[PDB]
Amino acid sequence: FKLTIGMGDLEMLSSTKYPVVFIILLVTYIILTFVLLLNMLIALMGEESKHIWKLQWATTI
Amino acid sequence: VFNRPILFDIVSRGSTADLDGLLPFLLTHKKRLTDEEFREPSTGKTCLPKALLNLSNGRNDTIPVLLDIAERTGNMREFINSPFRDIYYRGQTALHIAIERRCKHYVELLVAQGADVHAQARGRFFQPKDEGGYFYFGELPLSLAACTNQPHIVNYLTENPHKKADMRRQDSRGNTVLHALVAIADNTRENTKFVTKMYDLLLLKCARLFPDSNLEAVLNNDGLSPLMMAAKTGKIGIFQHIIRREVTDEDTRHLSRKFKDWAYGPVYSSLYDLSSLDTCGEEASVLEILVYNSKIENRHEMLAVEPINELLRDKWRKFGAVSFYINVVSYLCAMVIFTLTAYYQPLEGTPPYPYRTTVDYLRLAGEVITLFTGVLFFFTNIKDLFMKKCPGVNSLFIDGSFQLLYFIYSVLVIVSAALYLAGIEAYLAVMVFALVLGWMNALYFTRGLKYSIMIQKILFKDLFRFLLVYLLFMIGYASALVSLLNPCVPTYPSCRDSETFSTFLLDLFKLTIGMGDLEMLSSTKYPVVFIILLVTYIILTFVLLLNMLIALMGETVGQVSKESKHIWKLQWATTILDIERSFPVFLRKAFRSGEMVTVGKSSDGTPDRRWCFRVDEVNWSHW
Amino acid sequence: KFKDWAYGPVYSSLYDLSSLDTCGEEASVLEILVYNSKIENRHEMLAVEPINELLRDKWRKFGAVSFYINVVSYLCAMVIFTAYYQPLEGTPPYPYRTTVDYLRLAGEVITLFTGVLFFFTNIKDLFMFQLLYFIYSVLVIVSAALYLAGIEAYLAVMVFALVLGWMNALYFTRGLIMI
Amino acid sequence: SNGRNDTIPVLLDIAERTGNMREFINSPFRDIYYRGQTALHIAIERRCKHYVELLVAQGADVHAQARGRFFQPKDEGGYFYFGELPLSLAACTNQPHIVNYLTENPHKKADMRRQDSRGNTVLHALVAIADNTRE
Ligand SMILES: N#Cc1ccc(O[C@H]2CN(S(=O)(=O)c3ccc(Cl)cn3)C[C@@]2(O)CN)cc1F
Repeated sequence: FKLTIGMGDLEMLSSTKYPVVFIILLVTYIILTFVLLLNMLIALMGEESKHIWKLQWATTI
Repeated sequence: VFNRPILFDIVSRGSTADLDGLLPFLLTHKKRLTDEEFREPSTGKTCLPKALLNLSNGRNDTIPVLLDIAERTGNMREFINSPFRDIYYRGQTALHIAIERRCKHYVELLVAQGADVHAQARGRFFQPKDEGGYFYFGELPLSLAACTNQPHIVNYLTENPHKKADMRRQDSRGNTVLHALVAIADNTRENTKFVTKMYDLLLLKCARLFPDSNLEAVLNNDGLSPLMMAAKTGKIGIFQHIIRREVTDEDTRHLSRKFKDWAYGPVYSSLYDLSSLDTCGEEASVLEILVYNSKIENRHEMLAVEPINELLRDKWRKFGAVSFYINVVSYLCAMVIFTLTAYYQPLEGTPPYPYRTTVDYLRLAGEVITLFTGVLFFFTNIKDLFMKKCPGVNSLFIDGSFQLLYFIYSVLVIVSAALYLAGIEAYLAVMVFALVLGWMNALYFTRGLKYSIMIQKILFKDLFRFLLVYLLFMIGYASALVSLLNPCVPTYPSCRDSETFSTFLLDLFKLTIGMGDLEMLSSTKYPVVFIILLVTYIILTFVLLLNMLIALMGETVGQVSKESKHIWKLQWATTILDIERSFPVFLRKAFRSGEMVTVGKSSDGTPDRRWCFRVDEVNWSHW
Repeated sequence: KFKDWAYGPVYSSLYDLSSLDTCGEEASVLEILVYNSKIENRHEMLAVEPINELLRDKWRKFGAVSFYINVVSYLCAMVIFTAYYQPLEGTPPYPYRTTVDYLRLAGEVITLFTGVLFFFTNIKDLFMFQLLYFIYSVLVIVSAALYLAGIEAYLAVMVFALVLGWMNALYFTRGLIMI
Repeated sequence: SNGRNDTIPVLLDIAERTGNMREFINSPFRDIYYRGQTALHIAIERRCKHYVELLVAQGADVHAQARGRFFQPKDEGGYFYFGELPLSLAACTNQPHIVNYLTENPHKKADMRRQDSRGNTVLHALVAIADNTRE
């Protein structure tokens, strides 16, 4: 979990018996996590052009 | 007096003046116009085709005199017949030319003596463009008239006292006139207009005469019906017109495939036929060809016709959704068992052969379930080779790449089991990779949804391609950088060893994240180029990551794209048909979509027993 | 634009190629259109009947085969470029006696042949993009000269000689979203 | 068929002779899908002016409720909803002549203010059926 932010220290890769495949399985982990986190943001925080500026503003009145 | 060049020139001139008088010379010398030493040795063509090709102003008086000469010489049966021994015109006859020049007078005149209306144009010029030709129209004079917009010529060839060409006649490939009409039609308005017009004309005319099964039901050498070949070749217009065929004539009612069950209020039902659209095994079906073997450029628009889309929806609602949910839950449970086995697998020393424990027996059960799944996937992938398979499936998004990933998972699980049984310790390393690939393959079951929008917008193939590019780039660049390190004494830090590549890649992975150390910079003996190489590596890594980021942004900003939706429908249909094909014949009969109905009557009062699919519509426009 | 033959649903035509494409003994239109031309409108011209089909026919005849042989040979040469497996210990002029030692040796020879091949190919143009291919080559010859001379500082330039080789290989997807 | 059939006048002619006129034209379909559809509903929905004219000339019934399952909106699991009154059916199916005649007729007229089984009057049915298409 700390690897996602980068706070945690990555000394665990020195313990695996197969660093050649652990590193491959960790790079894909980072890419998958970043894509999966970016998708929900672009799906929710993003969202036709003035539909929101009309409806959400008329709601306040 | 007259030689082959002389006669050919005088007949090409289109003047029946100098030729007159050859009769005594030809008859006293005992010669015939079809003699080997009298026609062209290369082509074999006679003078009559020379006159026909050199036709001017639509008429030439030399041909009547030429046929008169032929009848005096006693060669008329063989005169109007010319199996060109060229490697390009193997069978082109005088009638082929006469129809090819759009002349009604000559197409009447040549058949007025009754020569032939069934010549096979088997030459390499009259072959389909796929097989190295220029124009394919079947191999019949009637097919030639039908394929080049000659309604009057077809009508004359049908009802003529001399000799008529039966519409059921088949070419060298077994294709009939309907098959040729399908084969000529490209998806354009002006073409498809008269193609469909003359298709219906020929179907009605062949239904009137010879009151038996319609000509549309005849099969060529490989069994393809005209509708079947229309779907296979990728022709939207003819296919769509065949589906929505309605004939109001009382005699010819069995030719229709869309009925008018009940018009009740402003909701209008329809009764589409389903004889060739869905069959329970014991027949070829148009849907399986449309999904599996068809011209990919317009495979999506063909699926959006009135019966096919609702047929797929009905199959879904009936059994497809239930079977797909069962499959996905079974797959998820299997890979949950796989994850539990991988995590609880012992790792000490030799592979953990000594189970002798109920917990270890449960672990063995999980392992054997995993091996069963792997061998099942491998056998299903291999068995396809003896079935519908072998497309250009290397990056296709039509389940031709997910099958490749399943093949990889299966073969790698098998090799993991082999290494586990052979004492190789790397069985765990390969097994974890197999587990990861299986969990990513679990995205296969995202085809049952269109949340859903952002799931569909992201494509796994784009992500996997970038992932595989990035991993190879990192490994290849680390291999280059580790070369610069001076050999021996430490191994990874401040030195190089034969094993140091396994640990050096960790430094690059940490440094591209932002947690790396510049310790290896002093390791190399030549830092001046090492720093430049490291900077270039970081710049290219950032370029790759951000290029993938803009790829995602552009792919997800649109929401619904023109093509990103047709592809989803294609995968959904492929999944539905793959589920259907896994059921037995009787089970498919039980789940046969549509309802049995007697659409109408036929000869001898026999009811028309056709499976049909209702598609109701509402329209407040026509009363 | 000739009109050789025509029959209903076919209308053959015969386009001239006197100036559009000239092999050797004349100037050509397509070379000027692609190389020395106004860049802002270089795609409007390529939407004509003969030139597009001319390029497609050239591809179908030989372009696909030549490009697919070239890309595979270049990738194979890059993969062989043995840099990881160069002799760690010993003097840079390491003799070859072991059957496995000489195995790599070959690879070095074929890489040197590729380097001199591109060097001569680019020089033939200079004596009668391509800028990278020139520096793509001369570094290989320099490393080979350093290897045969005895200077230990050959590996540092040898690796960078064909690390740029991968960027050269990147030109195959763009003409030798976007990159 | 063909917009005219001569069997209906003869059937009605036999009907008055049989002495069952008030009961003969009454068909409360007991099917689960047609709970309420009568002769007037069928005649109106077929958009035939002459037959409905003749039918209401004797005034059998003009207040039947089409409470069956078929005559329900798509939400409830039906195919066509127009309310439950024959007047609502005539107004929904674009029959100004049928509504006009059914309102100002000598024999008997239907109450236009009447609510259906769901409380909707004819105007609510007209609003419910009117999708956002120009035609
Ligand atoms: N329920 C269910 C279901 C059945 C078949 C299927 O996939 C078909 C595509 N392939 S597959 O990717 O290799 C593949 C995927 C999943 C599985 Cl369990 C085995 N094989 C071959 C295939 O036609 C099967 N003969 C997908 C499903 F969801």
